Amino acid sequence: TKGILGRKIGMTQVFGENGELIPVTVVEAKENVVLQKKTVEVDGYNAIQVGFEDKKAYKKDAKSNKYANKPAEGHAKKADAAPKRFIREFRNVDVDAYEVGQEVSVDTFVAGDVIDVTGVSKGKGFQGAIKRHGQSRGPMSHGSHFHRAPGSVGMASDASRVFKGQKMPGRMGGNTVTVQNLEVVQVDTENKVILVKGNVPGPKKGLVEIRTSIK
Amino acid sequence: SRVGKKIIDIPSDVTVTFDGNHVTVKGPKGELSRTLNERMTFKQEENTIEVVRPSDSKEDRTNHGTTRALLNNMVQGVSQGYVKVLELVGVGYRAQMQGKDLILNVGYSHPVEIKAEENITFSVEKNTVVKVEGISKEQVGALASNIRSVRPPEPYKGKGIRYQGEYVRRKEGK
Amino acid sequence: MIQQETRLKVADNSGAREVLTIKVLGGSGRKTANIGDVIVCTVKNATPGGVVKKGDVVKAVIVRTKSGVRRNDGSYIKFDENACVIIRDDKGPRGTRIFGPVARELREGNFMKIVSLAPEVL
Amino acid sequence: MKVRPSVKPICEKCKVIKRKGKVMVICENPKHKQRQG
RNA sequence: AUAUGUUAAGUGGAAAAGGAUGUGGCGUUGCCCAGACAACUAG
RNA sequence: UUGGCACCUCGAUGUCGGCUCAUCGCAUCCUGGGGCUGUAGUCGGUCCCAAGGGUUGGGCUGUUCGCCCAUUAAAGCGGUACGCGAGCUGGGUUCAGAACGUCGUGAGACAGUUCGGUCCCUAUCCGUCGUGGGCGUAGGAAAUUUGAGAGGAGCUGUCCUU
RNA sequence: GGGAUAAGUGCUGAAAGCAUCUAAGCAUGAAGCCCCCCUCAAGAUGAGAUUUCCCAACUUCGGUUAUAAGAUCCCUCAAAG
Ligand SMILES: [Mg+2]
Ligand SMILES: [Mg+2]
Ligand SMILES: [Mg+2]
Ligand SMILES: [Mg+2]
Ligand SMILES: [Mg+2]
Ligand SMILES: [Mg+2]
Ligand SMILES: [Mg+2]
Ligand SMILES: [Mg+2]
Ligand SMILES: [Mg+2]
Repeated sequence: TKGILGRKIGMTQVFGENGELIPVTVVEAKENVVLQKKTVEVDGYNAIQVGFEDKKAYKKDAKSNKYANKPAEGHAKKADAAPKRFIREFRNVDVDAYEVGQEVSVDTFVAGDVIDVTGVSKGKGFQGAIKRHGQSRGPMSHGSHFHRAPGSVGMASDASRVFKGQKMPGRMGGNTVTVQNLEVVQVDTENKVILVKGNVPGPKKGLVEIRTSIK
Repeated sequence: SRVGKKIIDIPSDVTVTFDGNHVTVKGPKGELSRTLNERMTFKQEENTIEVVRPSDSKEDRTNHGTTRALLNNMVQGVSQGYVKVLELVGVGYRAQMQGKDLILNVGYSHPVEIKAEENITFSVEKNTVVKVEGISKEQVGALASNIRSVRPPEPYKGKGIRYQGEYVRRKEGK
Repeated sequence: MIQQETRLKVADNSGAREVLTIKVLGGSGRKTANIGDVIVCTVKNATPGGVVKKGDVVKAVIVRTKSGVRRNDGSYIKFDENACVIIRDDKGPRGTRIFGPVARELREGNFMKIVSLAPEVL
Repeated sequence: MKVRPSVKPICEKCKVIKRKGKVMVICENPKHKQRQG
């Protein structure tokens, strides 16, 4: 419900009530003007897609991607707002309301509405065995030349294969992950940020979509 | 079948209007129970609706009594109306009512509950003894089993919900 | 933390002076400990006299481990000595005169005969 | 319920019937319940 | 394909001692409209 | 498991335990559901259906096995070349040294002990874990996506109220 | 939180006038199976879906071309590696 699309900037602590300290991730949630929505009448899933931070004008000589293009020009002219950089589905909520071309708000929530968080990982390059998966290393002394490699992979020749799904050294990777049931300690309106509880994925100046919980 | 040439009756002001393969006994105590019983031929002329098919099949000689006995289960209850009782035993029980939803207090942490159905007149006419009422004998034998399944009879003292008259066993203890 | 085979200058007036922990009893595969748990432990040193004697497996509560404890406001209590109190298996000590200032956290776990029998409690 | 590879009437009040799977015997005392399982 | 039957388990399309109102064509015999074997009321 | 047979391997198919990493049966150890008890309750015996997940730290010996200490909801039984040395140690077993008991007149012997004893290799192809170029998808491109399918997760204690 | 079940418990019911959970129907019933939770996934060649942008001369379409939309080569780095 009301999937805002903020980005992080860091993490600090905020003293709650009587003595309680709770660590807080501060999520900068800039402008979010709703682009076209799609329903069951058109082709079959009721959803609201949302934009995020804008960029400059269109079609001069696009060296970068902070300039738009004739695809995203007419796709964003339809709602008569500036062209965008991050467009995300929300098939969670509310096919009825949310008129097209509406800024959403920042205060859809209250200080106590539980949320979820979807964001990409850090990604730590190509890393090996006992750092990626929870495997334990070998003995570092008494003569053993088996310090840190993964062990055996399969049996002898009554299974002449190695079974796929084997947890071998590959890339650590940034793939998506969703924590569940975080809460909001405080909402700001004027500086246009919110806060959450604990810590969410996705390193600084990243991207994170948040939405209501499913408890 | 030994209930083969043993047609039950058609004694009622009700009318067994056959159509397709079923009937609909539109009667005094209830309105038009209906079920397509089987694929067997029958007669319904004036006083005793009977049934017979081309005999000598041990899959159809047994299939007789599944058709005659159903047309005796239907017309008898819609004439009269019949269901059994449940006399709660021991102490602690106080089976009150909340309309069609009767609750029980058989010593648990919380009261049990139930949602009765149409054509089944739920009745509790005692301080702590209940008695169902309805039209369809198969349909009312369910709920009288479904309230036995709350606290079945504990075989030392005898506490627990029982039917009206039946020999529940008793084992002595210490 | 205090784990499998630590050695603890016990604080009671009941004859033991140093004990060592066999197991940190709790859940299955329990490894670590901190203030308020209960460990089973066998004495090594023994004061002449006292109550208990050397080589007697006794159960004993943990008090004031070396690493801190995070109470829920943001504070920390770091002591400077691992210590212990031998319990009677009714959550009360053996002797009377336990030394060595005690953390407040062992109160929800109904150890309150130790706290009233103690010096300065934080 | 007593699983056993042989069913016989343990006393002469115990009837011998057939059911959904097997050759259950049913009696009036709750120590005689067998099946050919 | 034709004609007679059989099985209702995937038996066919991998096991015996034993257990059993499964189901067919087969034979013998004792109970019988004077009326049993189902069920009611007498001690 | 202990064997029986000698069918493949002597132009070498590396052999016991342990660490690393698993994967599969159910004749089930805990947890879930019932019948039956010579089941007052709490506990307990015995049997049926059930593999989804769990299955501990130390002393002793090379150990397997085993006994013993303290716990835990439980410390299951097995297959996978008695799983796994082109992934690892080498403690024993099966190398030359030496000694003890003993048998042999002798050289020497022993499923009897006892101390010391070199563990080789840079990955072609399948199989894996990641990760890119070409082409297809009846015009070219960008953005957002539905989800046939496939993976992941599934465990429990103690206290208090009734 | 749902749907069908295994063990088991049931209601109605002849075969076999009584009983009888079953033969035809109707229940209920588990950390188990599927949908639900998260992750990947149209190379799913059965190649899906919505919105938005671009449309010409040689010339027997031999398309000769030479461009748009949109990319890229090449550079300064990094939230990536
Ligand atoms: Mg063999
Ligand atoms: Mg030969
Ligand atoms: Mg040769
Ligand atoms: Mg060779
Ligand atoms: Mg070799
Ligand atoms: Mg089993
Ligand atoms: Mg398992
Ligand atoms: Mg030692
Ligand atoms: Mg000699």
